[PDB]
Amino acid sequence: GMKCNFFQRSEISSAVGQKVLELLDSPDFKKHL
Amino acid sequence: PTAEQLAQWEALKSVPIPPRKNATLDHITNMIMRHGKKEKAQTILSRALYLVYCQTRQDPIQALEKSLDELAPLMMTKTVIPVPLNKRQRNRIAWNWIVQSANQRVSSDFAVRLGEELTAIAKGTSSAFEKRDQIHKTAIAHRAYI
Amino acid sequence: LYKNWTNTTHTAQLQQTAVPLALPIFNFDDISKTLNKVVSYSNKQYKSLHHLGSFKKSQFNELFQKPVCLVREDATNSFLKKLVSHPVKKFIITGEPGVGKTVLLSQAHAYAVDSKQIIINISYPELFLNGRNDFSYDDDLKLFIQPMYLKKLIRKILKANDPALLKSIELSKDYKFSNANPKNASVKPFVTLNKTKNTVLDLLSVMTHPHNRGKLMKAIIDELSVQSKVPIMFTVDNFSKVLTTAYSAYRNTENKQIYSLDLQMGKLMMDIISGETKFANGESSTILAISGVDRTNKTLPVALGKIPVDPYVTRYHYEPKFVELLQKGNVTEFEVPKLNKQEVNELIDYYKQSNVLLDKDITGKKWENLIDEKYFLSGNGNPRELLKSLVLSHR
Amino acid sequence: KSLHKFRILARSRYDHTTDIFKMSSDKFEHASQNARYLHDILQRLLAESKDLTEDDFSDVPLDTRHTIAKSLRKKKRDYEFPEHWKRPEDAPKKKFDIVDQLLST
Amino acid sequence: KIKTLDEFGRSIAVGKRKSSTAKVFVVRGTGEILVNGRQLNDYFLKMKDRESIMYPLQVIESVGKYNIFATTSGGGPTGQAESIMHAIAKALVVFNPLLKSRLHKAGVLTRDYRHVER
Amino acid sequence: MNVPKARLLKVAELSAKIFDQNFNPSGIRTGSKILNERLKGPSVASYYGNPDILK
Amino acid sequence: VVHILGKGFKGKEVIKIALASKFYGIGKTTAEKICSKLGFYPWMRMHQLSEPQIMSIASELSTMTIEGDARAIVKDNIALKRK
RNA sequence: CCAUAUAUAUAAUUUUAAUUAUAUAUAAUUUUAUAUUAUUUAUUAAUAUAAAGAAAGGAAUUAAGACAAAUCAUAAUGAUCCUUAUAAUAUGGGUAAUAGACGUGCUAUAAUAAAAUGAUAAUAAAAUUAUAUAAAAUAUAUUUAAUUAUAUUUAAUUAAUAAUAUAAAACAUUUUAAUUUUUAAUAUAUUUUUUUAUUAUAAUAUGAAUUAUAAUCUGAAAUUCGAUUAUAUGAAAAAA
Ligand SMILES: Nc1ncnc2c1ncn2[C@@H]1O[C@H](COP(=O)(O)OP(=O)(O)OP(=O)(O)O)[C@@H](O)[C@H]1O
Ligand SMILES: [Mg+2]
Ligand SMILES: [Mg+2]
Repeated sequence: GMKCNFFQRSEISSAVGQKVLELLDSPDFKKHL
Repeated sequence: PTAEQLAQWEALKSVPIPPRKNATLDHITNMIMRHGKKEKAQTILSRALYLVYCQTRQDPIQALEKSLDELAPLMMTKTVIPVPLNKRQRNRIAWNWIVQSANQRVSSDFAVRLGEELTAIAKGTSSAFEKRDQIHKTAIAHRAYI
Repeated sequence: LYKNWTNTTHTAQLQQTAVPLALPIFNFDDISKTLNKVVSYSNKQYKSLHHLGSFKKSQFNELFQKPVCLVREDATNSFLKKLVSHPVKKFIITGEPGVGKTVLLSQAHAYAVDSKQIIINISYPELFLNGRNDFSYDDDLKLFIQPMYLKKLIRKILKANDPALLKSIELSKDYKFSNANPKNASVKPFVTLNKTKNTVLDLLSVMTHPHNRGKLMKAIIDELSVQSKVPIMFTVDNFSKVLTTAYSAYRNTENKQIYSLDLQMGKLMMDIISGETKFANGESSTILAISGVDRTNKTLPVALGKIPVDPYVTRYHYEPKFVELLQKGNVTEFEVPKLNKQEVNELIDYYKQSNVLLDKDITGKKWENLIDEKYFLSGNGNPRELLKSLVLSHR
Repeated sequence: KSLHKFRILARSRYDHTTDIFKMSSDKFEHASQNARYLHDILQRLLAESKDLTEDDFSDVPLDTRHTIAKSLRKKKRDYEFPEHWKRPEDAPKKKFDIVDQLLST
Repeated sequence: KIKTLDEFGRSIAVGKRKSSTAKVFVVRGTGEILVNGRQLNDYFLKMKDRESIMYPLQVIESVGKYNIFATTSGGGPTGQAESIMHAIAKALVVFNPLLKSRLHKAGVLTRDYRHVER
Repeated sequence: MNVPKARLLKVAELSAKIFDQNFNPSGIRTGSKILNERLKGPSVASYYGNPDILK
Repeated sequence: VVHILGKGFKGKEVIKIALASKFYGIGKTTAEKICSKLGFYPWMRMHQLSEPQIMSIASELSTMTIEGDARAIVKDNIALKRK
């Protein structure tokens, strides 16, 4: 097997969260708020 | 070879190699030691010998060696025939007697008890001489079975 | 012998059987004749130093008839020349553990004794920081006084110093203390000391009630600060214990640990050190010495400029106030160097003459080999390790 | 002033001993996203460091505690042979050998 | 390959004991010693460790003729002291090969094989 | 240590804003460690092998 | 022998240790708090206490929830669980 | 074949541990010389003394008989039995119950021994980190700080790089019941961190089971039945 690190010198210049919103905007949770 | 180093080698031709350790003191400290705490055993022994020196003002190591040689029995009856003892076995017997005598004293520190016991032995005051005499007397009584 | 080994060798009078030797006597006036020689202290020096507590346990003093000292060019002579020459005489003796900081301090004490100076020695300041003697809040002095320790210290100041010298100082104020002398405690309730009639000796002999004893201490120090006819040497051994114990073991009525500077003794010590208390003589000096038994932290090296100030170091390991006080008074360090091989030769020679060396070393070993071996084993010149390699290495 | 503000705001990502600011990102599924994210963070850091109109943080010293804790975990062999112990007089000296010189001809 | 002193007159040797290793620079001198840049009594608190370190120099009666710059790592105090002892002996052979036999007789040129074995 | 806590709070807030970190000076439990926890469902589910094997 | 609330103490006993040893509700920190309140220094021993100080300790301990009262509270917790 | 010692190669000596790493090769199953003992008479063996050596350990590797083994969980085959149930699923419960008896381990029963403290940080090895690891900091317990335990926030590293993790005993100081062998008041001293005089002055400051209260941790869930912390409690355990 092989691992390669590349060093490139350069000039200077969420699944849970998207479900928590869906649950909170559900009737089961929206009714308590 | 260079001449300076040839001279060094000639000078060391006659000199005996110094001893790594004192075998008798090594034996005694290893008999004090438990749990591989050698430094503690060496501290106890050296502190006791320091007290011996300070109270007798003589080489305490020599006093300890004279004490062990005199106190230890030369032979001992075993199951009943007398058998001779080597130096290490003699030192073990004598040291056990010395420690038993020292643990009858008052100081909390074992070094103080041992040191003043060794001072008393160095001045010819010890009950273990009676133990040595009894062992020798039994050996004489059973000399016929050697 | 019922104590442990250290207390036995400190208190069992084991030197009763030490062979006398006629050493030359310590005399900084005649330093040239005693330089690089083992000397004894004078009789006067011995009395004063014993009362001061210049000698300490675990110094192997019991090996010899009396405590002795090698007069060292690089430690004794150098330090004392600085002590006589420097304009601001405020020193911290430093160096590795067992190097000879306390012995150098005692040589300074002996110099003071023979120089007609008054010595106030706070040896081992753990007595007033460990919470093992009483304390009480004084309302006039906004500080926690410690009457038991003050009684002991005032007796030490009286006993150590030359009575005629200490009587030379006339009091500069009037003082009134509670009378606690048993004979006239009832007939006379207050002892009174007048200006130009009673002396500092009279004040220093006052018997007062414990709650008032703190004021007596102030009365003493103030007096010695105002007089200009006698130099005052103020010495503190194991000063490191003060720098690394900013909060004592005492706790106030609210159960909070008391700051060391809220104690009268802490305030007194750091006032003398910081220069807040000024001694008018001009030959007066302060000599501090660290000890290897105390923990090290950033306070000391920062106060000496050895390392920069790192302001994020926790208070346990860096006390800025002590740095501020030690820098306000221009306290300079004197590092005790380790012994060189010639000094080792002189010390081991004296030890031989005292019949202290083991037979394995003197009887059958070449002298130069012995000196080289013990210079090596002492870590190239540590005096304590030298002694322990001579008298306490039975192996 | 801006360099100091940069280091103060970098906090543990800055190592004063090496002068290296380093940050890593693997929160996005692809390396190109993580690289662009790191570039954008750097831009915000530089913009804030150069904006000294409100606070330059000159009163805040540089905290090196993370670096001290890091250094305690690596053995430090910070010692060199004493300069005054050296004995160049004792070094071996090349001895003349005729054959080699006559062979370099 | 015959060992010799380097450009600074130093004999460099390596010794091992248990999991400890030591690299010593021995130069002619006056019996000075540093271990990991620290004074001998600072680094080695046990006297017997210092005696172990000194023993090879004492064998050839050359304590006081050599400066030792020892550097250790691994294992504990005893292992490090005895790896320094071994390294010093090996380094000392270079200064005078005729003494090797005597050092070999002292036991300081023999690498101690013993190690922790479950 | 002598640095006022307001200065360090300002530093912490500004740094957290720069690096997209939750700044929670009150120390309230936010459940943020729940959000940041990785999904281990795939590795756990592939334990017995790929079911779509040729039979 | 000094007596506090009908408890005897050898003279050499350290107050902060002795109080925590002999009184039911008192522990190490509580005993140290009492000693701090009464101005006793950390390692003061029983034989050094004056009778006024003994009475002050007695009053301070009586204002505490200790001995029979605390034991009754504990037994009441156990009994209420048993119910 | 490991290990050990050495040589070569490799590393742009910042993935640093070059005192290292791991490939290849070498080495020993050591050898020589005398002296004394014996000898199947030396060209033998042992002991001792010399000489050269770094040289001193370990593992694996074949068959044949005998007996045991169905958590034989070291299988396979066969036989036999159940097939609405001896198969299968869910919820809760149990495997943790307590009179005894015994095996093993841990913590103890104190002074050759326990405790506390020790920041330019005494001194390791071998492992682990993509189904993680958790640095520093901050906050609370909590008391100037430190220590310890949680919380907040997740820096770096998926690793000779960063983290788990400043190894701990050691060593030094201080303390320690039994112990009037102590503390304290006065004097006292050329022992001053101390001496002396006169006065007063069987379970602990060992042990940490059990129990109470309040918190915390993991988990959807800690009741039967988990772990941790704080304040209390403070049992048995001494002799042979
Ligand atoms: N100049 C000297 N002459 C003779 N003996 C000395 C000298 N200096 C030190 N010693 C002895 O060496 C040992 C060192 O003790 P000392 O009290 O002087 O050390 P220290 O540096 O003050 O120690 P610590 O770090 O413990 O405070 C003691 O035996 C002391 O007697
Ligand atoms: Mg000192
Ligand atoms: Mg306990």
